Amino acid sequence: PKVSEDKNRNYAVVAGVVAIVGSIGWYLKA
Amino acid sequence: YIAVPAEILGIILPLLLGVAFLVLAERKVMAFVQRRKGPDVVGSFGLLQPLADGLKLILKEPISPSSANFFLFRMAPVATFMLSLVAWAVVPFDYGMVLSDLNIGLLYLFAISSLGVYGIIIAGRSSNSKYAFLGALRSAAQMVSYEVSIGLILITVLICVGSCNLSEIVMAQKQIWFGIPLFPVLVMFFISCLAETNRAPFDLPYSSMGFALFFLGEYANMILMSGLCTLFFLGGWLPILDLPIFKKIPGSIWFSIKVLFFLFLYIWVRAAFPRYRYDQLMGLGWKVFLPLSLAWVVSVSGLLVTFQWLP
Amino acid sequence: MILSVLSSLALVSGLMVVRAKNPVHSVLFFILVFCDTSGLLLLLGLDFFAMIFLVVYIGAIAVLFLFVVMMFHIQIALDNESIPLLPTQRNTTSLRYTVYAGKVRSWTNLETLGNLLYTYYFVWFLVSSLILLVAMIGAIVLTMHRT
Amino acid sequence: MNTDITALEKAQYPVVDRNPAFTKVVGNFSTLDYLRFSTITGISVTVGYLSGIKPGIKGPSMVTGGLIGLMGGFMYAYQNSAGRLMGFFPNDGEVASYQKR
Amino acid sequence: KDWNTVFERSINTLFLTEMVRGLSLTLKYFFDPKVTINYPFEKGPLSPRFRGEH
Amino acid sequence: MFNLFLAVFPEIFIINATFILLIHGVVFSTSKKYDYPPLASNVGWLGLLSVLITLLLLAAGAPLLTIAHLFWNNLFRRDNFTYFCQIFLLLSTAGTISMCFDFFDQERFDAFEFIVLILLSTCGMLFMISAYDLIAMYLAIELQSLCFYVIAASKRKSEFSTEAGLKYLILGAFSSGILLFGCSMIYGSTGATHFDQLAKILTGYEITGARSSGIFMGILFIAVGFLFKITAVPFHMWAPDIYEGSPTPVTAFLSIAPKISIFANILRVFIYGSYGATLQQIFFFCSIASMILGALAAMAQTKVKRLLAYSSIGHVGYICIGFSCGTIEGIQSLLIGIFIYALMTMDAFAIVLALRQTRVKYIADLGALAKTNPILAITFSITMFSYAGIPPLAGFCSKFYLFFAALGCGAYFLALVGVVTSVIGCFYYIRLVKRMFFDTPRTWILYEPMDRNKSLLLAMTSFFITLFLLYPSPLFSVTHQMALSLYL
Amino acid sequence: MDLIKYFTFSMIIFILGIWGILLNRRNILIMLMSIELMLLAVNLNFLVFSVSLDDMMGQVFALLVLTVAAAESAIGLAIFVITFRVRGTI
Amino acid sequence: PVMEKLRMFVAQEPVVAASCLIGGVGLFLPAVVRPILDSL
Amino acid sequence: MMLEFAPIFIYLVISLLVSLILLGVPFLFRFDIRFYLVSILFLIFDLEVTFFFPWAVSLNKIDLFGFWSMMAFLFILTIGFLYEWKRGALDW
Amino acid sequence: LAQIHASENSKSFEQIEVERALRKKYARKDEDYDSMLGITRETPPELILPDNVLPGGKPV
Ligand SMILES: CCCCC/C=C/C/C=C\C/C=C/C/C=C/CCCC(=O)O[C@H](COC(=O)CCCCCCCCCCCCCCCCC)COP(=O)(O)O[C@H]1[C@H](O)[C@H](O)[C@@H](O)[C@H](O)[C@H]1O
Ligand SMILES: CCCCCCCCCCCCCCCCCC(=O)O[C@@H](COC(=O)CCCCCCCCCCCCCCC)COP(=O)(O)OCC[N+](C)(C)C
Ligand SMILES: CCCCCCCCCCCCCCCCCCCC(=O)O[C@H](COC(=O)CCCCCCCCCCCCCC)COP(=O)(O)OCCN
Repeated sequence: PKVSEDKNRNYAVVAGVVAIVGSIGWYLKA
Repeated sequence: YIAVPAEILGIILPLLLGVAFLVLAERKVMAFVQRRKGPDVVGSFGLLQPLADGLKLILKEPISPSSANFFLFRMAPVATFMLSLVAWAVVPFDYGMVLSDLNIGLLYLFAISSLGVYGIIIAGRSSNSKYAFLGALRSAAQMVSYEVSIGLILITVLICVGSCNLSEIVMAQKQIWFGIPLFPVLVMFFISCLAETNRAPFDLPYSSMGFALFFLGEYANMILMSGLCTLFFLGGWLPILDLPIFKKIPGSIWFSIKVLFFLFLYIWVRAAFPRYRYDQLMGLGWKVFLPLSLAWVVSVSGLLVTFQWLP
Repeated sequence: MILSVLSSLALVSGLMVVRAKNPVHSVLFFILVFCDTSGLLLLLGLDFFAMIFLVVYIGAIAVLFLFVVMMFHIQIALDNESIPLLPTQRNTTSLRYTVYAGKVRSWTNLETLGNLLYTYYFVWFLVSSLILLVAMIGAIVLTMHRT
Repeated sequence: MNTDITALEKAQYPVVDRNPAFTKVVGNFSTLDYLRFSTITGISVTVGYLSGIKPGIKGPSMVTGGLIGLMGGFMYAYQNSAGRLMGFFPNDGEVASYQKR
Repeated sequence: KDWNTVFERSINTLFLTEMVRGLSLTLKYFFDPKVTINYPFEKGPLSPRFRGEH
Repeated sequence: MFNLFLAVFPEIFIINATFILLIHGVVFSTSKKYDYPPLASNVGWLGLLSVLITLLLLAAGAPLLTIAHLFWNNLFRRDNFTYFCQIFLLLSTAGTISMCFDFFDQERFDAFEFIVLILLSTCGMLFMISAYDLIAMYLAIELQSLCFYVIAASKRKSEFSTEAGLKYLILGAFSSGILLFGCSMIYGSTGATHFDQLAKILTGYEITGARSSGIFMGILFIAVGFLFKITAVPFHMWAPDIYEGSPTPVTAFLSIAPKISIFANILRVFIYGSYGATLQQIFFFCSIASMILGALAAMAQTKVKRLLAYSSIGHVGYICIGFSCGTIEGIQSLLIGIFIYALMTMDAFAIVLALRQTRVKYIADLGALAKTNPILAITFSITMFSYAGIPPLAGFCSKFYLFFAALGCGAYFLALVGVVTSVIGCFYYIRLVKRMFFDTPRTWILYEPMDRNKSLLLAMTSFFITLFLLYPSPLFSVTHQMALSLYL
Repeated sequence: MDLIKYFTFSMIIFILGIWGILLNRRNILIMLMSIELMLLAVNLNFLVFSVSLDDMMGQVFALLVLTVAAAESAIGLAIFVITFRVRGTI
Repeated sequence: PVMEKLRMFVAQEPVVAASCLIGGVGLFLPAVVRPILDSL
Repeated sequence: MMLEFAPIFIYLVISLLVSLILLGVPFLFRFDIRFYLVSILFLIFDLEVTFFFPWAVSLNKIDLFGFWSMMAFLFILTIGFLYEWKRGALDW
Repeated sequence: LAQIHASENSKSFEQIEVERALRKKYARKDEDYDSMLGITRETPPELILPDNVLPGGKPV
């Protein structure tokens, strides 16, 4: 059972991770 | 300058005679379509029937239904007669055969058509019958909903001309008639004129001269819309596109011939198809013609602008 | 002459509008007011604006007011800026200078308006569009009862 | 139609290519511009997903928020890049790249 | 279904192709002999068994 | 060509976001798969996100607001005053949207068009502040007026909402007609509608030789219409009724957002319309009457919303004190008062909406609030004292600096009226504080806990109100910068 | 003199609209017809001034005020219709 | 997908699809074709 | 330029006279809300067609800017019309 | 009265979550918006008690 099934929820997780990483880079690169 | 009333009489009286003979022509063409003959006993070929009808409705000793204000009821047919005839002052029949050559003629026609809603509304309320009132309200809503599409089609035509002068719209079709490129626009305009006049599948519906004036106004509207259909798309008075040897025929004859063709289309369409329902009239007129008219405006304007083919 | 009567009838119609017992008669005189105003505009040479007044005022708003009144209840109810010129035109009419340079290519009131309505002042055009959209949206939300 | 790109307040940084084209501004995007673009898009997508759970539409709200964030982030990045090219923002790298051109 | 079928039935919806087929029939009946009779002059056919005036 | 539109990205973004939200709501509200979801909170959250993103677009692009100024000259003028006014307006709109979230759930207001109309009104006000012409000013005024007319009568089944909507409609249309007649008489006398032209043509002839009747009457009519818009007496014909009958989340927005933009218009009219200090007298009388009537009318109020409406009228008069004295310090006092009043009003309306979940209508209803919720009572008392103007709080700074501006111009009569009105105001503001803490009602009303958005809004605004005096420098600096930029 | 007559006519229309607003406080339809009379008078002033000064800034604004007047009519009649349903009277 | 949702929309909404198509053509000509001809 | 409306006015007068003559010829011897929505839509689209009137005639002077301004105007009203559509205001 | 308690105390985890979601969804109502949309939201049978335990047997 090592698979997350909800495709929509997975995309939300990816978007949240991308938002956090981009915010960290924005606060660092500028 | 005292000859202007002569011109107005010469454009008004033959219009009434043509309306009467148009009623006769409808009752004859439907009879021929359905494998019979129309009125034939009265005249040599029934040509005297409208005169007999007129003398009948004149000589009826009728009573006035004074169970109302008696003013709005009596003037509503007069108002719709006003509006039906006043639109003929700008329609040109040949090069210089127009009573009033406005430079805003297309917009004046749009205004006159939009102001025709009041007569039926006033007649509907003035009659104490609530059911006639509701029917008049429905007819007014239908006329409004299709006048919108008529205006949009007018925009489609006006884009290619660049002027609101009716006599210049015809001269703009010297190369080719606008009915050839914009054939779907022509079909939509004809159908909208069918729905505007409360006629054809779009025709959901007191005594003596009030009903006579309403009847005459409706048939004058039919003639005027046939004239507009041949005026914007069929080249008006311009001859046939090819074979220029028959040029001895006056231009006023070609306009008449095309108007008669469109009147035959009115009679044909009403004879050949059943009636629509009100819940389908509004749905059709708001969901099939408004989007299509808007899309055609957009397409024509975009194509003319792109290749710099504008007037 | 034509101005005086076409203004007097409009004043009487407006007075009857603001002092009408039956609202249907008020709507009718309301229509007559704009019927006279269209002629007054025609006297100014603004042919387009008079026609639009016929189309908009007594073609859409007046019809809407008539719909509301009818089907619903029909219930009961000078010397400072521009000093005027005195009538001395026997010699003034002869003193009319006409410049043909402005007549060789003359624009109609319609194309004169459309020359700058859509290019040099297009933001106001879009703001009016937004106002129309607001009216469209607000008509439904206030008055809508399906099934 | 006659147009003028001059601004009331003069640019306080070196100006290169005073009236840049859309393609040239888009091709001037830096790492920071992509970072802020992605940050705005991801924030909008997350907000759309979280807000649409109660009505029951996660995917549709996700896509609507994604469109809003995409448009907003792209216009923000375009604004920054155009300002850098036009001299209204510190164009430390733009002048370095375009001096050797 | 097929794209060809969708295109074919969408064209017929828009081009009114099932109403032209009725207009053609009505027009073809327009140019045809009539079957009406001049009652005062010619009468309709009857039978020797006809039951009329006593 | 595309770079000429760098000056309108904040408006383009908000317009397109409103369109996308409208499409999303209309498509998914009338859906069968999701069983007609009530997606008002979804649209509200996405609209708040759109407001924040256009705030980021507008604030970051500060050097680019003057771009293509010649091309946009006839349409709008963007400068430092417009920049800060628009940022403040967006912040207020975001705060109102944040407050109105709990209204959509507990009361079950499922209409998503509320947020769309709020966003469209926001667009109208953005175009209003940067408007630099009579035409654009009137168009933006009408846009926001209709957006408010529609949402004032949102509660269709409510008796008060429909009547309030009708009254607001009639009053606003009459005021717009008066304003338009004034604009027409100005145009017919000077031949110009742009503010630059209308300032150049009026700055010379300061009624030195004769009084131009047309210009004077047009200026007076515009002033009268604007005074109707802000509801300064005797032009408050139906303002308390409109405030009471309107929905509370709606009433919160009309009490803050329209005033900022209308005051921006009045300032950009004073930059040219100072025709022999004619408006200074009108605003003098209006401010005196507004202070007096608000003070004398809010004492005879037993309902919370009518008292808030009369407080708004009184604070409008206090702000118009700054209009009466035409000076850089006067305008600075005016803007500081606007900012502080907007923040206090947002605080008070968030508190009211917190108690609105339990149907609060009278002041006596909030009687035992100091026992059931002993921190909400403290916050409400802080807001009331800030309204009163007690020195330690932030509401005292605005009244102080307004009185200073009034005394600078030499209008000693304004100072006495302001002092007496302040005494009366503090009396009926501490009257409310008496009810919460000192009275012991026989029957208590228990209110349900508030939500997170309003909780943080209350916390931030209450920390601002109490601790503003310690660090007030940035507000004074930005206000002085704004006041000077009105001319240079 | 013609500008004086046009301005006097428009001013009288404006005054009649204001009177209808004030006098007919009981009725609602008249309180919308009066607003429309006011807007009509203002549009007439703008058009007359544009013709008198030979300037196109009055015609553009009259055309733009047409939209505002029509939208106000629509919203007003919708509000009146919903108002009658609730309280059952005018 | 796209080739199925588009088919379903076109089949049950022929007039809307046709209007959208002709409007899209009329917007595509002055957006993609006019600049191309501007080079020539 | 505007001399061509006097024939129309005399035409109106004579049409009135002939209508009165025709009238004198025989003398010698609940509420539905959709009716409001249709009127609202008509008002909006009548204003739209009114705005088309200057654009179509002056489409030769303006070029690729007035066209796109009209296109944005149409896009806004088309979003409004789509809202009218899905909300069921176009049904009966 | 024992029957409703027995039917409530024996539910599974999956049924409890569904009933909680339904109870939250129908806790508050908005008749005006439903009338605007032409729909009529009705309480699901899982949130309806038998009429024989009501104070007087209320059918509506
Ligand atoms: C002891 C020393 C350390 C001590 C410090 C430890 C630190 C631990 C490391 C990271 C902490 C991360 C904090 C970030 C937290 C963010 C808030 C959590 C957001 C969240 O609900 O999750 C996802 C949502 O998805 C996103 O829409 C947005 C979610 C995107 C963000 C999730 C990505 C998390 C990955 C973090 C990287 C992990 C890398 C490894 C970390 C472990 C180290 C080995 C689950 O959705 P869902 O539909 O099933 O359910 C949610 C949820 O139940 C509630 O929000 C609502 O009640 C419900 O309506 C629904 O929204
Ligand atoms: C391009 C210009 C703008 C065009 C639109 C303008 C008008 C705005 C209209 C916005 C409202 C409509 C938005 C599209 C609605 C359709 C959403 C969609 O396509 O996704 C679907 C399905 O499609 C998907 O596969 C999910 C797509 C969402 C994830 C996509 C990644 C996030 C993209 C956001 C950022 C990019 C912007 C969008 C792409 C341009 C929804 O998923 P569900 O039906 O809930 O999943 C079914 C399973 N279950 C029922 C159990 C829940
Ligand atoms: C020389 C003279 C020639 C003749 C001139 C006169 C022409 C008319 C002659 C008579 C024609 C028949 C008239 C019948 C009258 C009633 C017909 C109305 C029926 C109708 O409205 O059809 C609708 C759809 O079809 C429609 O939409 C119909 C309008 C379609 C217009 C054509 C648009 C085609 C666009 C193609 C563009 C391609 C070229 C440019 C690239 C409803 O039908 P429904 O029930 O299915 O409801 C659609 C739901 N979805």
